[PDB]
Amino acid sequence: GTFLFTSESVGEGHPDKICDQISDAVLDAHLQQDPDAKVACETVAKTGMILLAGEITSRAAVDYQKVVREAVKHIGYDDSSKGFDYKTCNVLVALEQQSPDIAQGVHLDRNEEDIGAGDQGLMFGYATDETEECMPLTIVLAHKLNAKLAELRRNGTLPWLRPDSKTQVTVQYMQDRGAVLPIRVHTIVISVQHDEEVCLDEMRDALKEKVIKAVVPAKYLDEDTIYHLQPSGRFVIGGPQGDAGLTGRKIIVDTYGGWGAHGGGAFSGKDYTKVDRSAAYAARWVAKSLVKGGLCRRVLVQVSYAIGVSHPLSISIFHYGTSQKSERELLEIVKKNFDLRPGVIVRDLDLKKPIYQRTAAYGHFGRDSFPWEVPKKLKY
Amino acid sequence: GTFLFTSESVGEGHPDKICDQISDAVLDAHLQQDPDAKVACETVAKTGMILLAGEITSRAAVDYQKVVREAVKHIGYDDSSKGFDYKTCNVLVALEQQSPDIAQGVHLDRNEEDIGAGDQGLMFGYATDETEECMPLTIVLAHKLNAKLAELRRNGTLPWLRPDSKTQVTVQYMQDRGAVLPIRVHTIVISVQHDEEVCLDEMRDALKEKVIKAVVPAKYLDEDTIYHLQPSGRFVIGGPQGDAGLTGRKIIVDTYGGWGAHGGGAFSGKDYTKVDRSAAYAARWVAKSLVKGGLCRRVLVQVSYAIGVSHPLSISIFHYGTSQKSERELLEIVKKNFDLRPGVIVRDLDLKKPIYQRTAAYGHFGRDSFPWEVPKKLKY
Ligand SMILES: C[S@@+](CC[C@H](N)C(=O)[O-])C[C@H]1O[C@@H](n2cnc3c(N)ncnc32)[C@H](O)[C@@H]1O
Ligand SMILES: C[S@@+](CC[C@H](N)C(=O)[O-])C[C@H]1O[C@@H](n2cnc3c(N)ncnc32)[C@H](O)[C@@H]1O
Ligand SMILES: COc1nc(-c2ccccc2)c2cc(Cl)ccc2n1
Ligand SMILES: COc1nc(-c2ccccc2)c2cc(Cl)ccc2n1
Repeated sequence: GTFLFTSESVGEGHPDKICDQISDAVLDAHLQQDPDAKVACETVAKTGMILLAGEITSRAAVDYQKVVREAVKHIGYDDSSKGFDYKTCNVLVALEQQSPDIAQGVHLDRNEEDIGAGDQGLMFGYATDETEECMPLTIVLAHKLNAKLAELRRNGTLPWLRPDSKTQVTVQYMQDRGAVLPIRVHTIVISVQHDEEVCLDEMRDALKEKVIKAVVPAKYLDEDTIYHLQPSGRFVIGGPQGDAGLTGRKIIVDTYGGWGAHGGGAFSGKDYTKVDRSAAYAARWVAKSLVKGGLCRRVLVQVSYAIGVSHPLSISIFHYGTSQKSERELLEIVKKNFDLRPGVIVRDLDLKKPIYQRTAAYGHFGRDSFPWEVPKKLKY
Repeated sequence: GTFLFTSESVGEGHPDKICDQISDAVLDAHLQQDPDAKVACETVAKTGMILLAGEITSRAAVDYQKVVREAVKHIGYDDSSKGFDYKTCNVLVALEQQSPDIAQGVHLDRNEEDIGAGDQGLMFGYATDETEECMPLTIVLAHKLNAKLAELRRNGTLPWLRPDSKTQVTVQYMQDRGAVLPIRVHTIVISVQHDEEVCLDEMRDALKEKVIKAVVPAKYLDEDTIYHLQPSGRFVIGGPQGDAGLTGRKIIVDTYGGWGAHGGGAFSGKDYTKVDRSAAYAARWVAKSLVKGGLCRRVLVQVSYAIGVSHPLSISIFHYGTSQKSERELLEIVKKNFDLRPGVIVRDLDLKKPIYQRTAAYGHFGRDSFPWEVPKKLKY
């Protein structure tokens, strides 16, 4: 009855994640001045370049050069020896106003509660009781391994570390009446960019002793656990120099690590009218509310929208057999407790607040008691 | 016991899909001259611009301006009245060689069968017996609605159509011992870019009569079916002018429309050593082989890799309760029948062949008897 499952995460300096953080730094800069800014900011990163491309209609006066460079500085790319430098990189801007055809069909002359979805699409929310934060253990451990690397880099413990990293965790689970129970860690992968001076054996020993052992409980690790530490053997070239990054290329890292489902929409660089983000956050909120409310142990929620229409086109619930209530009954509880119009979600989840850059690394879910992580008390 | 499920698709002129097709046109151009080209081509599209960013090491001599412009011409953006023109757009190239650190860790001095995975990651394959092509009905119908729009545009039936479109289909299903049975179409959305002269009522009537009725069997449509046709009310501005596109931003449209699972990796612009593509194609091949082989009615396959390591780190099978065999037994059949090393998948699926641009619109699965769509006869 056991099986393996794998999830990955990436560090703050992974080039796709750099793009997500810059896109959300731009969004936050606009929201600080104009809470009703319409933002759809994509970022591309390659050797020496940050390009912003997209559509913004806002009353804010934003200094893109400063916002971009400050986000790159925060990540840690501050010298050409690291392959990228916020002080000296090229920042190119190809931003236009939001299409007037979209604006007229979505929000112009609309009451805020009755604003239309900013696009069509489908979105999922997921929650599992296998961890207190209601997230899959595989993804939680993968994120914590990247956060540990960043901590040891920033505190000077492992000064050879650079910001670009990837991790991957394979857990052996037991099936339990639809719920899943973690047994042990089967395999861990860590790849991290490093300086030219450190040797492979020093890195592998540090990754095991100072990173894995500092994150993964010893009860999950045994003589059979497989470790792939710096498996490529050399990772000096990294960040955008090693691989082009784009916003919205880590959507599974951002969500549930392969568990649940995904509707395809990226989160970063988008204001609340883009249901790709707001409805995915609301769906997580619903799923977590169902699990923390004791209605099920594991649950998947789907919602969908049409551009210009406020109410969802569909809502579906899948409880994996982990509820005594039928899926039809859970759907009725959801419909009685939640209003998934984007103009209502914005109020419930305070989505005009400029906290988005905080979401753009280490996953959008299962952390920091964001509004979508605080369960709603259900009435039924 | 019924539920709703929604999937979407996009047209050839949707800006993200333009990027996927250009990335795969570049890949195919290199493979035509150098079957061992190492390609990681990302494309960005915004008003008047195609930018190529990424890493290519190849012996081919490729004219990027010609390859890009020919792909845009094929899509149909050939005049400034349509918002984009292959003849006059800007084509910018920011392509470098593949990182030597990656090359040495993945393929340099390696026997082809024993080449390492080009990155870490997780990938899923999925198959369902609900259609002959073993794909979810929601996604099949959504893709066919975009293909119909392109057909009617190209044959001059609806000369007001432009290349950028999106569709979305909600189906009401019945649960059947883990398998799913389509009952009826609950909701359809169609949004398509159009000329300045056609009125909304003419478009809505044509979308219902000439598009939906030409694609969706009447048995699925009834008096209760909801139609959202041109729901924004106006879609003259479109293509990259309306919304920035990027490669690998339609990964759910490319795969299973929300069904199954996704590991996060994009397909387009990558050669076979990038397991994001080759292992996802092999996982589809495994899943389809299990369903067509009569071992299950519905199945999800996960595989994962570490950069530089040839064999998968994990393989998992989930049959939704649709097999008499346990998941452990199906996993043993898979392990006896398939070799999921990338240097073996390349041979089985003929992945050096330049057919990739054909995959980059209307989904990578369930069409045209590509090698990953031809089931393997299983021995057990
Ligand atoms: C391996 S690269 C992707 C493939 C690459 N575009 C190519 O040209 O082959 C993907 C991610 O892996 C990481 N990476 C880059 N260079 C690496 C190296 N030498 N060893 C391990 N991981 C590396 C970085 O996080 C990078 O964004
Ligand atoms: C609605 S746009 C995304 C949001 C946009 N970036 C913004 O600035 O609000 C996403 C996709 O919807 C389609 N689209 C663009 N303009 C549209 C319109 N006026 N009505 C309906 N769909 C539209 C195109 O396929 C486009 O790529
Ligand atoms: C026990 O639940 C469960 N769920 C899944 C699952 C994961 C993601 C999306 C949908 C289902 C699963 C997947 C594999 Cl490959 C193997 C065993 C599994 N067991
Ligand atoms: C009967 O199978 C099934 N599967 C799913 C499912 C879809 C994608 C990924 C994993 C599971 C499902 C999802 C919803 Cl929201 C509602 C009912 C459902 N029924």
